[PDB]
Amino acid sequence: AKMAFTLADRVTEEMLADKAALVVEVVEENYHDAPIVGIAVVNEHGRFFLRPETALADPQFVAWLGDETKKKSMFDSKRAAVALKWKGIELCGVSFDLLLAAYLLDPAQGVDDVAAAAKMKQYEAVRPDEAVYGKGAKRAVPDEPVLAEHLVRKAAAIWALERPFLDELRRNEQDRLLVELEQPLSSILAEMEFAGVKVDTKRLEQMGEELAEQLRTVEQRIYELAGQEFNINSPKQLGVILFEKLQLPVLKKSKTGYSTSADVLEKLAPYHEIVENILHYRQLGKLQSTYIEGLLKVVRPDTKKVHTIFNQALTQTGRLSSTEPNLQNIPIRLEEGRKIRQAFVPSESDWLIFAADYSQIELRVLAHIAEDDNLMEAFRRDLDIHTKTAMDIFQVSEDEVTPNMRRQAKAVNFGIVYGISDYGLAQNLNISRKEAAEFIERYFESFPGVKRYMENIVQEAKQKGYVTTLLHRRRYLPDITSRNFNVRSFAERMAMNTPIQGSAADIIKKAMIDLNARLKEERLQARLLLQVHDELILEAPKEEMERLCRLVPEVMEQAVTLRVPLKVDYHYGSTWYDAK
DNA sequence: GCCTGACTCTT
DNA sequence: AGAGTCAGGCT
Ligand SMILES: [Mg+2]
Repeated sequence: AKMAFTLADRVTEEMLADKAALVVEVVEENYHDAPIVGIAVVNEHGRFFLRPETALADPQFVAWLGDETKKKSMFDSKRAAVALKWKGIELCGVSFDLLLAAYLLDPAQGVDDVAAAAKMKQYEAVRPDEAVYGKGAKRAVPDEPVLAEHLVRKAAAIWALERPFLDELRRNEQDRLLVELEQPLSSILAEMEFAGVKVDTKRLEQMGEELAEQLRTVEQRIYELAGQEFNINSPKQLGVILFEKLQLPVLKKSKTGYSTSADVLEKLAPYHEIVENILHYRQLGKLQSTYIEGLLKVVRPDTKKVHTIFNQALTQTGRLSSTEPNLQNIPIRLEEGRKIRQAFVPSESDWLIFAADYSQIELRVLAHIAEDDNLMEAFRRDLDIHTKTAMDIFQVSEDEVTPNMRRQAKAVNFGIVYGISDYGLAQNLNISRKEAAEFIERYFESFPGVKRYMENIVQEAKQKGYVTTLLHRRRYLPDITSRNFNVRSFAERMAMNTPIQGSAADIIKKAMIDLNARLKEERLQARLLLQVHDELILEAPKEEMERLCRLVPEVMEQAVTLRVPLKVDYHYGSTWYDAK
């Protein structure tokens, strides 16, 4: 049952064909500066396993890796590329990435190893990585014969599966999406991760000192007001103090017991002085543990940088996610929190952070796809979209829009951009399900084109089995036909939301590719550091700011041509915080 | 150790 | 929705 291969102790020319499946195995979850445990090559001449100390010290092998005209098929090529970048080796000529191919074919499969991709085409001659490496504490690299066979089987699966994946992509009109968008983006992301983002650890540490002291003050005040010490961070213990000792009313239960969420506690504040102090404690503790301690833990002491990993094959919308650290949820809303962004600084002296963000990209996409005359007109006039929505829903003039009217309109706009239920909108606005339904109804009378689009997109999802984005990304929605109402409704909302959010993701990904090309053409030293859904963050010499002010917004604005303009705001400063 | 549930940040 | 932290109950 053992697949034939050559366990090479030296590199030979027949290993360096100009078309090959390549496995460069990094087993550590976080691949930054991580070991490469083994290498496998499959090509028309046979199957080969190479030890990394052998292969990666071979000038011919390394040149082969770096020759763009020697084509390679891989799985998760960014992992390999980055691990190699840390060893000073460049990987080029990756013409097919099976991870990204499987992701585009069906993002809900959750394909995370070669075995899971292979299964989609009834190929099972490869083991899941979890079966070979083990799980958790038991995770280990096996002995060489077991390792070697695994890597060769992965490589053989890649070799076999390229053709059928490419054929289905083509049938779906997704072949360009793979080859011209996701794969090129993967190289750009690899560069971004490798560059990293410099952190002023001293400033974070001082902030942590300050928080630590404010926490101790509040924590003591909590115990005074409770008349005893307890674990504030245990919703169980807190529940007993609040709802039993202090007899506060129970406005919401959870599966386990009593809810202690911020929104419940906010309704309880008038009853007892402990509640505000709990909320304050939760806010500070969140900052301290998730953003000060959580960032400090993942700063590389060697670089003084954080090197995130972007997961390009996770979301069902096509958005990127970010880990270790997650840089897509750094506080912005509250000033105390926002100050965390002061710790993200340029990696060189006399460089600055430059940030550019799309203004209402999701609603502008909606205008374009729905062709709603009112929404299209609003963006053609570059109106404040929330004020304009308030004017229409409440049928008032601009100077009759009150702050609460605007807040409520904005909540409706948010519910559209994120596909939330009427229940969700109700929770968000602290109103009844019924009143939420009336708001939504008023919206559709002002934007009948959006209503029509919603109805049409759901019918299309029902007919075809899936919805698509501008750039041909697909999401299958088998629950759209369910008889469970909550199940069906969620799927209908995903039918509505996905073309919106997915198309925005498509646009920014194209912008990133276009921007990388232009930065090179223009000979700038500016580099992309991060993407945060609708914004791009770069660092550059201070001497490049004026050029980037013109360059970056134009590249982002012209990424696609919609029925409405795209608009990009930008800022720069000495820290990410100041780039506001 | 491993797993789940509660909670919270941004988008 | 996605990532992360903490507790608490599992083995
Ligand atoms: Mg924005």
